[PDB]
Amino acid sequence: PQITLWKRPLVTIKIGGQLKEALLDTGADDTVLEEMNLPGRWKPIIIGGIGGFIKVRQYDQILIEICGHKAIGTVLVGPTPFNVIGRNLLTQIGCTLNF
Amino acid sequence: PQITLWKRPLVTIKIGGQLKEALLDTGADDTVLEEMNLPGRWKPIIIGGIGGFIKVRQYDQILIEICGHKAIGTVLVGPTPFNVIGRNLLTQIGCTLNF
Ligand SMILES: CC(C)CN(C[C@@H](O)[C@H](Cc1ccccc1)NC(=O)O[C@H]1CO[C@H]2OCC[C@H]21)S(=O)(=O)c1ccc(N)cc1
Repeated sequence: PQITLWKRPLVTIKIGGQLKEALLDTGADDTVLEEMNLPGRWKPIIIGGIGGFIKVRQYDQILIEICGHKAIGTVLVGPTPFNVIGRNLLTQIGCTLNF
Repeated sequence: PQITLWKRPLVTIKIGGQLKEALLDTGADDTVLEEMNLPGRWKPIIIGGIGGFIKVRQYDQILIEICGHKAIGTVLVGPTPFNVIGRNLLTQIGCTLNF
């Protein structure tokens, strides 16, 4: 699908059997999601943006279905105000910016 | 132009006669730029992000030429770690996400 940016580019994602909504965020290097449980080993890491930094748990090689498109990659879990799908996963589904 | 997301979608902007590089940030409602003089009036405001909030000065109806495309809209000026072109201006140049 093509998506215009008049409204927030929100899409439905399915991860770990859960349904959620997330931003297609071209300004995000990595994918950050609200608090939730995921499988495997995770390591504590810290990410930052506008306003400061937060503490998240890094899960690697996590399967996600972003608007029906599958991708496996790193997923950070922590107190983010919004679920954002970063470039690490946007690349996997072949998303591009066009103007 | 189409733009892949394997590297940060940086583009050159011309604003107030100055040249700068900025992110095409679909996750950003509005445009936020590093400190700089913007001829005209403004009002103090506060935007929030991943890990906190910053104090920025709001300028309205500011001309920016993004990657050769002209647009006029609100531009926030403050201690942002990076210059990001938000949806308020991305819509003006007809930017879309495609996958
Ligand atoms: C909080 C988000 C929903 C929206 N943000 C834009 C987002 O793309 C920022 C834009 C951004 C980019 C670089 C530095 C600061 C902010 N990136 C970000 O927070 O990503 C973090 C997770 O992945 C990592 O990638 C870099 C930062 C980390 S934001 O910076 O807070 C923002 C909010 C409001 C406006 N008008 C403009 C920008």
